[PDB]
Amino acid sequence: SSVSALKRLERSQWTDKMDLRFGFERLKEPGEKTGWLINMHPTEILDEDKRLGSAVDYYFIQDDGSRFKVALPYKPYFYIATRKGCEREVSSFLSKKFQGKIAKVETVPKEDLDLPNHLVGLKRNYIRLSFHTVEDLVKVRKEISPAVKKNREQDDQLDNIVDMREYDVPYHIRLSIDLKIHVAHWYNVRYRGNAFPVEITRRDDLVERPDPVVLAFDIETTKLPLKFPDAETDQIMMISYMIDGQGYLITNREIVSEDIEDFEFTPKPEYEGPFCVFNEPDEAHLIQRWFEHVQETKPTIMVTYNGDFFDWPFVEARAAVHGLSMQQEIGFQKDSQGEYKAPQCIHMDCLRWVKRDSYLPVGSHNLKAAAKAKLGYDPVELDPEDMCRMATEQPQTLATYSVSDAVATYYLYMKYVHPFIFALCTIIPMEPDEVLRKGSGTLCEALLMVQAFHANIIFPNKQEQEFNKLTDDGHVLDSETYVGGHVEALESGVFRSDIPCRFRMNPAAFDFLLQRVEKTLRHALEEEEKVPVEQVTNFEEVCDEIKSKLASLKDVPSRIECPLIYHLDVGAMYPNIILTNRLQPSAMVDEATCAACDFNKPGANCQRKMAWQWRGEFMPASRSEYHRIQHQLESEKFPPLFPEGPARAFHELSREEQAKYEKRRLADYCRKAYKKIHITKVEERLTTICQRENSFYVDTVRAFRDRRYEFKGLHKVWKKKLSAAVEVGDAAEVKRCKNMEVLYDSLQLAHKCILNSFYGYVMRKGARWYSMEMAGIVCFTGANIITQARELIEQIGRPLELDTDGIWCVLPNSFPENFVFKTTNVKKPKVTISYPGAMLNIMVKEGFTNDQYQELAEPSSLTYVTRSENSIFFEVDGPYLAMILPASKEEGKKLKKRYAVFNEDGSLAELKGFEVKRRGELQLIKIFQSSVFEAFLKGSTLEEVYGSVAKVADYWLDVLYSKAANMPDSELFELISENRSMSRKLEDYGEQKSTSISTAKRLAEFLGDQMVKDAGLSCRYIISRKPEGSPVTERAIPLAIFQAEPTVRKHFLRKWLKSSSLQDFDIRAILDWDYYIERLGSAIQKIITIPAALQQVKNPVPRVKHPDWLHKKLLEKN
DNA sequence: TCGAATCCTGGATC
DNA sequence: TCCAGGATTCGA
Ligand code: SF4
Repeated sequence: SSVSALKRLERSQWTDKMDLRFGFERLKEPGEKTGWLINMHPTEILDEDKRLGSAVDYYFIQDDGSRFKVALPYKPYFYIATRKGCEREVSSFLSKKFQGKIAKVETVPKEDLDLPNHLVGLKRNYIRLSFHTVEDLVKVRKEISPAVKKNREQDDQLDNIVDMREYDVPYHIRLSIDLKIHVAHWYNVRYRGNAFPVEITRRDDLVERPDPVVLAFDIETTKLPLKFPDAETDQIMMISYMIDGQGYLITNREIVSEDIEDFEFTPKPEYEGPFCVFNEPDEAHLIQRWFEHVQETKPTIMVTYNGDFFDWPFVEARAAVHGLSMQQEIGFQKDSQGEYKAPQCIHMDCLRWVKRDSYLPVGSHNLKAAAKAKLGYDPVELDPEDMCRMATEQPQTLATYSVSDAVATYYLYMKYVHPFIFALCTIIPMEPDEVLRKGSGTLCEALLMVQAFHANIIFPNKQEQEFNKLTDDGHVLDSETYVGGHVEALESGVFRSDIPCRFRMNPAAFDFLLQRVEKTLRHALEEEEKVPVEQVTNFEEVCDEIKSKLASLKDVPSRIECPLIYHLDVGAMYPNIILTNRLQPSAMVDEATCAACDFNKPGANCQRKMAWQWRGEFMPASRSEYHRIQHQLESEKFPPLFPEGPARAFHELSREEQAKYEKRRLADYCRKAYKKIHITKVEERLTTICQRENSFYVDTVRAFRDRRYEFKGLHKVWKKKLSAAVEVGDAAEVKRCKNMEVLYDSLQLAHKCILNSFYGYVMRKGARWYSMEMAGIVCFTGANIITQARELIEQIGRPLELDTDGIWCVLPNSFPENFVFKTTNVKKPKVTISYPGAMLNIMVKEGFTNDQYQELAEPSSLTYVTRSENSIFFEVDGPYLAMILPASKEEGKKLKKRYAVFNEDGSLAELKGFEVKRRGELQLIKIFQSSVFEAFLKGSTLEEVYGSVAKVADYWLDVLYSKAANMPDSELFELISENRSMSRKLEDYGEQKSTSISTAKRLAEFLGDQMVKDAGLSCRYIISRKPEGSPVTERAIPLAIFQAEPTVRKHFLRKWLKSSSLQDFDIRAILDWDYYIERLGSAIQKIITIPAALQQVKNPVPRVKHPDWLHKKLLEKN
């Protein structure tokens, strides 16, 4: 171990060497300094006693370019419980047993959560242990844990030690929790000298923030035609990097036909950067010149795009050929988890953020689309085939293409990413790297621990999953879940602000509105506005108008009228529900606990109970039969992980094989023994939610809720101040106000994201605070509110669409919608209020409001308040110009969200369900889809809308029948092809056949075994016809064949069809034309014809026929 | 002959 | 990280 420690000291020395190369010279001198706490790492440090001890390492940057590092020693600890009266004796045992291997032992009382008679104020002991090094702590934990395990199986001296807690918190987190240290604040640090620890203090009077230098790059390489490049055999053609707004380019003049002149490029005036070209006589000197320039630049942050698959692996695999090592020059390296990470600068990557937090629709994640959407311009693309040749004949064009991804990457990172990561990281104590890479699961627990810590609460141990949980009746379960909410389209069609439609409204329904109007408007003012009604100058006038309009509604219960459209949305419903009932993961107490809580006395108001729906899924085997098969397994013998190891009795096996062996044998038992093997069961359970557990969780959510609204307020203020800076045009003020605006914008979004995360954690597998019932109560009662709204709205008018958290609906144009009250209050003389909002925000109030909120008055008194609180509110979006909602071809099928809607300005304001296509898609259908939406804006009434549609939709179906011979021949390939690409290598597929596999086979005879010989394949193909009735999987032929030499093309065409005598050989004859007509027929069916028939319009295309079921229904009804 | 139940493999921006 | 889509098997 001493040699291992010496190796760790060598690692330390090497890291100090690199930090010196990057100017992160350690602090040595007594004094105080101020700086920005950019990054931190763990490292172990030798003390003045020459004992190696664990430490953490903090990196700072000044307001100038100077930089420094400081290190803190701090001994980790973990807790063990005890049986009664053991603590002193057990302490003497441990200190005898582990002398020199534990540093200190201590007795501390703590707030348990599960201790009976909890809230009277009792608490239990724990023992704290302290260690010099994490190695020794690990080794002692490995020794200790089995002795607890044996006791839990029962549930010398070690038999008395019962439990242990917080044994697995990452060490570099621990410090930040204990010392309140957090990143991207300003800090002030003083070093007294080695006789003292460093003293470190947070600032909060400084808000202006420094700017780190930022660099990004991209790399362009050779490849061989029709395969992926080889890390060992391909070579580099050009490399380009953008830094602080200046572009640099380098290129391989041994490959490029001519050297490149320095030039300039800008897609939009925002994106300023020009470029400059270095040039070199050989490839190796490219990489040497790169590493020299980056060493001289010594930049702190380094942004790439998808740094896993390609770039760093490539530059590494072509370092060794010339004896280079970036792991010496820059000091980057791979790590056990697979990614690249480095001692002193942090590798950062937009793609993780795009995946995790963009909310862009699926399949738009491809770089060009994401850039276009966020940055608002179209970057241009060349086919990766053509680019390799183009190098030979027009270099300037290739350089002008390749440069673009530098600019796009740099500005994407700066404008969107860089405000977000640090701002969010101001709240949550991890490193800027982990918070970007981590999922939203672990992150929220990494916050929540802070609160649990300062409340002095001992953490629970991880909720490791059980195996084959037995049911209450003794059935073997396989799974459990809460019954979800659902989404469906209630009806389908097209709707517009200006085309007549029909309604029936129940004539008695409006009565239940008109008899409550005044109260409702009172609530609408007093609940939301909080302006006293005594300020209102015209309260009666508007109510009298509304009454008259509701009377006009009652006068004609069924009507022909133009429709409105609105979207009703319960913004952030789930957090509000959690705030509304005092749900806490600790507080869903069982009933048995109320056998002991001294507060459970007659007149107790504190019990509150709610119901949720649970799903079982279980096999039919009875409890005695599982034991009967166990008594068969008791005889059996199994091979261990290596058959060279001794064969194991069932006693010796690990659980993860036992469980599968018994489960499969019980399954094969049932498969014969019972007629059906899985039972699915729904059951309704009633749970009690303890109203008086410690409040810290809800107080956390409340704090975040209110802070978000404060920051949105300040963001609005600063956006106004920015508008004033734009008017004044003073660059200094523009700089200041824009930097404030972006700061608040980022911090506001960050709080939104974390607040949405607060729901998703509590269901996650293995989470520390886990409880199925937290999903149950909140989800079910949430869906229950939607049913109330649906039941209310369907009497007034048809609901079109029913979201997870909202509704789309029509209302009749005559229905009252929006009003202005007038008042004396100079703060707000007149106020606008929307009538559906008032209706919903009163209807929810009567049922949902909570009568049972409680809160503690004085810890020593145990006097408690009673209170009521509510925070569900509906919100109204609309109107919208037009809406389209397609329907699936099948009889009565259910759906998933698919719709579109349009703004009055003609923008496609929202769409959903029209995915960007997984696995690739034909171009023709793509153009058809985007084209047809253009038609719907035109037309007078129902017939004329389709009169517009048909005179565009016909245009393609004519082209396919005609073959449009006038069209240039290459465009058909552009118009019909598929680019489906595959990842395995041919022999990985085995004895199998598929369009891809058959393509892989047929292609090879063009050029040989090379394309099978190495991994992955990419191709383009079309469907052949003449071998009719063999399925399409066999009929595909690769496009490449057309380009081949005429006699070879003849030979293979005469082979691949089994065609004996063919004389005509061109795509016009050979295409399986009408297969693509079927592709068209199966599109145009679902978007147009079915909708048109569903609302009784003539079949809008003679060429296509209704699916037979629809025809038989339509003929029966007419 | 016709309808329902069960077990299986793939998905990642490429 | 499990949902969705097709093929196989059993009942009437
Ligand atoms: S229901 Fe009442 S008595 Fe029972 S644990 Fe909760 S607060 Fe205590």
